[PDB]
Amino acid sequence: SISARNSLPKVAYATAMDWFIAVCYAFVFSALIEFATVNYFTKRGYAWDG
Amino acid sequence: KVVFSTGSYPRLSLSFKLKRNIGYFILQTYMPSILITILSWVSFWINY
Amino acid sequence: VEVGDTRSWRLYQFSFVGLRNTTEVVKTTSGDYVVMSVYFDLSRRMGYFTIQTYIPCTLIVVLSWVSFWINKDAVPARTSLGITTVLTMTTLSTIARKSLPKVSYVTAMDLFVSVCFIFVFSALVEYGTLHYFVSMDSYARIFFPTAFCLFNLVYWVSYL
Ligand SMILES: *[C@@H]1O[C@H](CO)[C@@H](O[C@@H]2O[C@H](CO)[C@@H](O[C@@H]3O[C@H](CO)[C@@H](O)[C@H](O)[C@@H]3O)[C@H](O)[C@H]2NC(C)=O)[C@H](O)[C@H]1NC(C)=O
Repeated sequence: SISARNSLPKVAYATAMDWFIAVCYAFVFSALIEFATVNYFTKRGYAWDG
Repeated sequence: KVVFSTGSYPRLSLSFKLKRNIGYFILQTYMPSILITILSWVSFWINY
Repeated sequence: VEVGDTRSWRLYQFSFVGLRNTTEVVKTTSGDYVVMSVYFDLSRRMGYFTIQTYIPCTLIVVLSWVSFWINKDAVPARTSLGITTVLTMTTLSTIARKSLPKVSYVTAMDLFVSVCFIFVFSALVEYGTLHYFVSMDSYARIFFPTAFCLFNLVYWVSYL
């Protein structure tokens, strides 16, 4: 998001590339919240073995 | 007066004694380095 | 003074508010001269830095606050989250300073960066203190989002 904006001038509105990067950031952050909920609902701390 | 090989020439010189301001560097180099060396001392309290 | 359409103007982050013309007599070594001045009132628009440094840093310090939802026995996970947050807070402090010139005094953007940095550093030392105690997580689970929420009401009202 930083290295995509510097090719543009310092305009005061959001372009379509910014609206792509924002939604992609929302999905990545939602994957983080997904892991947060999964880790909160984790009981035993070991894993599994054959 | 300065002296060259062609003769002696008059000279005026205007000079300034600039002093650098410490405030920018003390928050963008010195303080990050101090806090980063603070962060390394967190390791000494963690279990081995 | 005749301005134009005020839209072909390449003023991007600013916006011409108005103009005022004045005249005065200055005194120099040679003599007194009539000086004519035109003042151009320009007011800035932050929409650019919101996506440059504000939102970006706010989402990093939101990612700082999810460490509390991770269990206390997962030590390398939470310390990896901590070290990544603090190194990227330093990185975003460095990057946002490139747009600013080399001035000595502090700005409101630098004050926001410093408040976010001390917030994430407080989060890391709180997790560290919890780890040394078990060898208050829920207590922070409310306090650390709320302290930034009251800060943003303090920060934006006082500067706007
Ligand atoms: C910045 O640097 C310059 C150059 O180093 C400094 O200029 C120097 O100033 C001193 C005194 O102001 C000069 O000394 C003079 O020497 C003559 C010799 O006959 C003497 O008659 C005078 O009474 C005086 O003592 C020195 O010559 C001069 N350097 C040069 C190369 O001309 C300057 O002071 C420094 N600081 C500032 C704030 O500019």
